[PDB]
Amino acid sequence: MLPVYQEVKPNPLQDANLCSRVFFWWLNPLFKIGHKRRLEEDDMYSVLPEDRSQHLGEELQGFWDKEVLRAENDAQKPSLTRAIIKCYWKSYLVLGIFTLIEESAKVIQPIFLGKIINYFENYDPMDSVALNTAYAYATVLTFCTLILAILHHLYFYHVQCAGMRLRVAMCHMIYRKALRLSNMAMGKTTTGQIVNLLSNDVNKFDQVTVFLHFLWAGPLQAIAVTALLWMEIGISCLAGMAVLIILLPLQSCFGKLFSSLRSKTATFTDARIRTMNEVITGIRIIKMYAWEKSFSNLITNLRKKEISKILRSSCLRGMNLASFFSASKIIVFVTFTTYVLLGSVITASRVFVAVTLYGAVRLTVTLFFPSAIERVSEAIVSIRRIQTFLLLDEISKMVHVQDFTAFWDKASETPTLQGLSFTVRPGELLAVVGPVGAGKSSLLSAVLGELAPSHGLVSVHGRIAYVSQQPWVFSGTLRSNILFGKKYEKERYEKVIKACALKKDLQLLEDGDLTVIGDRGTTLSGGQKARVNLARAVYQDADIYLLDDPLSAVDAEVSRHLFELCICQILHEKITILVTHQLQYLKAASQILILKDGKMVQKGTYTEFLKSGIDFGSLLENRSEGKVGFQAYKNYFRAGAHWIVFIFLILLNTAAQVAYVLQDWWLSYWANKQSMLNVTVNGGGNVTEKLDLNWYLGIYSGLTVATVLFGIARSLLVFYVLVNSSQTLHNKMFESILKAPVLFFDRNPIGRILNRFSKDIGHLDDLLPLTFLDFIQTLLQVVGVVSVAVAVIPWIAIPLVPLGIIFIFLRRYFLETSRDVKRLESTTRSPVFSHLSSSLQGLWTIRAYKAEERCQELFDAHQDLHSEAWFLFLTTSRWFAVRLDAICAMFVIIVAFGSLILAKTLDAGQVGLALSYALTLMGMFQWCVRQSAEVENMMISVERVIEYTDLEKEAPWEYQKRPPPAWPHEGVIIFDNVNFMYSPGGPLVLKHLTALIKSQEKVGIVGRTGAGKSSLISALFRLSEPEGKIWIDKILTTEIGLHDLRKKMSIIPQEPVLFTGTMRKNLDPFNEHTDEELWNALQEVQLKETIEDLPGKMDTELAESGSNFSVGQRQLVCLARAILRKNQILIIDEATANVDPRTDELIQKKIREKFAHCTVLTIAHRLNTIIDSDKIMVLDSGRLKEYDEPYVLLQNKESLFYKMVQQLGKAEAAALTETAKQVYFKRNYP
Repeated sequence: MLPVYQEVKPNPLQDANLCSRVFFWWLNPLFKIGHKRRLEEDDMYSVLPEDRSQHLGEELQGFWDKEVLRAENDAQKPSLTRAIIKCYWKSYLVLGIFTLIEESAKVIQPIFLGKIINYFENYDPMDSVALNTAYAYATVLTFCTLILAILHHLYFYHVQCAGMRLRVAMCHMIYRKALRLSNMAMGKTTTGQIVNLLSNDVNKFDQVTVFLHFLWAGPLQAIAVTALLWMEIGISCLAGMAVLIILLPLQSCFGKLFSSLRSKTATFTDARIRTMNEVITGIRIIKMYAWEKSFSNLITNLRKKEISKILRSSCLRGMNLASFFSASKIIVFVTFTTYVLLGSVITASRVFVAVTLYGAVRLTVTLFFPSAIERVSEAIVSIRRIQTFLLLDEISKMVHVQDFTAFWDKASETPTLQGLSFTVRPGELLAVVGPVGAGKSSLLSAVLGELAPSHGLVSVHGRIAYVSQQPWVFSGTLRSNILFGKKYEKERYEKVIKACALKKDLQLLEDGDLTVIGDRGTTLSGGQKARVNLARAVYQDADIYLLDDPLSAVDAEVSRHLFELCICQILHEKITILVTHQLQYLKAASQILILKDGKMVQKGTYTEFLKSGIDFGSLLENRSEGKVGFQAYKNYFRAGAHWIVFIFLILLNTAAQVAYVLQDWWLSYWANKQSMLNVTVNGGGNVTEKLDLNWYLGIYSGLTVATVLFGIARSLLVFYVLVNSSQTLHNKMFESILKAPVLFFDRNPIGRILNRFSKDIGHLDDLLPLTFLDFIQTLLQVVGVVSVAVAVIPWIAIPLVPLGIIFIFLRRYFLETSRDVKRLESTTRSPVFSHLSSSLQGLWTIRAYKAEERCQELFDAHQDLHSEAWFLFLTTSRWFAVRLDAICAMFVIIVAFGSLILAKTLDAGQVGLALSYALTLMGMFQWCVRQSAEVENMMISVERVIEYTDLEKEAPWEYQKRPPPAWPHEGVIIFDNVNFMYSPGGPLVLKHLTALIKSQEKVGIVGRTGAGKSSLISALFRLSEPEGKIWIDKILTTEIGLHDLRKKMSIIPQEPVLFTGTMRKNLDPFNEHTDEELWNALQEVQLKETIEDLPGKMDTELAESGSNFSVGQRQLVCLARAILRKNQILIIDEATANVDPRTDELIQKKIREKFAHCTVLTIAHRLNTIIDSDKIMVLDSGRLKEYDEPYVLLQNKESLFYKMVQQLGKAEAAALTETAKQVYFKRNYP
């Protein structure tokens, strides 16, 4: 067993100094390794000693127990939030200092910002003290900016680590509680609920803690900024705050309407997904019946009904995004309108201070406060659910019981066990026999201690062992699973692999027992899984042995062999509680137990039971490597929009960005003009040239409404174009799949296409447009900020190209490792849920061996691996974000220094606008980067959608040579050296066929299942194009598609499919027939009386897959459709597989009397289907060596037909022979 840690692993986080921990300078070797090669699971870093799952789980369980004791002492209900607070309040209260520090920094950041702009208003080139004060203010501003950019990310990393620790401890507590759940709790709760719990609810703890401190810091910063505005500009700040407050209910109603429309379109989305699943499940049947037209029509109707609500929700989302983007501009415009209308003056410093403060407050109130409230609500819901789950009912040599009265359900008055008495002695074997539901498993659980004895006593001696009915294998190698934690014994292993037939599994598996097999048993079938479970059970060498039907998944020979090799040879000196329903395994068992609904009448030896006269018979995915190519982006745009449309969209986005920039540009120009006029009227001026308020206010309002309309229009256009592109791609994929051959459906399973139609379409409809629009908006904002900084100071463009190159190289070098880290996290998250499901499905045998500590340690190791992956992901993201913020702070420093150096050629408004636009790059840059990353990650679905739109379609449905309304008249079949391949250039089975079918002659074809019948049904149905020359009605068949080829089909599959809808659609989707014809077709097959019970006897909504109907009823529905189609071809394939023999006789006589006027080609699945056939085709291994009348070929003794007539039974063969002679006489000599 390899340890969790080998010789000391490089984990510099434990030995990092302050400068290395705050700057994340310790992630260099990991990135250097991940850049040159691929990161595996062994290349990860171990978590901190305080980050282990065991310690956190134990401390949280102790805190929860203390809280429960305190609540019980005060007669109150126990709560989980109080325990969580009391446990993690020491590590969270100290985190509030960094939050307050960063909030105070963000608040004082515009103060020094305006202090810098204030230096240029009264600027004097002969003043050195003023220049020194401005330089000191700029230095303090850059110091605060760096403090923010570094400490905020450090605090984010710390909060993420704390949330990961909390989630790990919660998962540990839930796993510990799951191991102590009683029988009532296991009956009232399913494993799917716990799976969804650990999948969704515990994951909310990593997001609520991020915005947990924003519940008070948000309002604190808001009040501080409001006081600063009241001190700076005065009462004019009330209008902006009023608009910012009234924006909250508007956003709430917008989100409510968006959720309503999302549910409305998700209903139709689920309906269309179910319809597509039903279509793909029976795509062969659809291609046979040639019902592609009506199916495509209804699918397009559903797609349009869904896309209507999709476009509505997209329009509402675009309006919401435009309002969120223009909220700052609207607030600034209203505030400054109220400020100028009062009779004041406009200065650059106060204007830019107010603009920055309004932007910061809008961001905090519209991005942090609602998200924080939602995360807190989700965390409260998850905590309440976990607490309710933690409040379930917990559980508290000879074996004999007396008057054992136990109740599995106390609500039911009937007892499951009553008057039980049995004795086991060393040497005898107590075997329990009886019908199902008698209570064998109940007694087994009562012996183990699970079933609480309501009346009686429990007397068990020795160790406890149990074998569940379902084989339970946990994570790790098969050897570790068999050993169960004990020492590896040699002779025990050889005896258990020679007794229970495990040497076979050893010689067929990859590496014997050293194979690392995960959960779910994906590499082992049921029999070998039960055998390995029995091997693990017997390996423990316990005293008692409770096996519950482990020899049921093994054939009789091997089961009896393993039984006589292990049970009656090694388990003879130990205690064994045997329970089987077989009467042959009771020979060596000198004690047989019988039950009457859980009661004892008599117990004795098997011979004594034969003396009493008891009869047992009366009781019995090629992902894109790196960045997706430009072809996907080119096809995603041109399919839904034209070149002129893309040009107009680009021009609209450009005009919107230009207006957004020119708003602040005109504000700065107004401030500069006001300052100049003030100077010229107060600097010794005799004239009073007051600024025209009407002109400037009109221009400002026009620019505001223009940029608002531009944002709204560009958002609506982007959303509409992307929705239309997604709809066109979906329609193209659907039309390509409708015309794709069945060969494409044979390789790709139904689940794959279901995934393509569910996850890719939903992403392209809901998440991809919003993500792409957000990325475009943020990139345009960054471009506008850069353009403003360049226009103000033209010297910033020189150190800008190296900065961009460094940023691109850094992004590539980070993503090259982040992709592998995310892949590792994705492949390590699932084993946790797999181990949870495995431990929940086998809780009985887990609690039987009293080894729950081993399962707890395994779950702790899995959670530690998942936490290592999550910690690696968090550290990579934080290392990238810190570098991005450092680049942004360096750019801000360069801007602030070049603005102060070139003070003689820069006005106050220009430097103010530059330093205000530069301060918004922080956060916006990382948001743009993450949006581009999400776009590149969402673009893989576009390639998967396009991959299906360029599939090799089959022959077209209709050619220019249309068949006459009489063709085919008869349809004689002629074979001339035909073949069959699954695909052009594949395997070869069918070869050298020849035959002759007369006009309107009922013939039968017989083939051996697996050795001549598969190719038979594949060449008769012609699923894949067979390379051969077959002729129908003296004309070739490979001249038309599947429309005029298999429309004469009456398919009989293993499970007759039934499309969801009305009976009129299921029997005539094109409405080509009338109602009386439908009624006659229903009555001729004896289906009218069973359907007249429903109210809508003609137009009822049938359930999915025909749940209200039986397999015989669906077969009769198919026969009714066939007789209504009025065709001259009848096919039958394995009718007697899972049908009621009475219904088999009914459908047989029906097709005998009714279908007695056309050509019949019965594929002989059984020897009783070709009785009335005249010609018999005996295909063997794809070759037709026997083709003549049945009697002429039965005259041959060595003919395989006569042989396979015999093996079904001697009397059966004689009956077949005599009825064949009878029908031959009736057909020839009446």
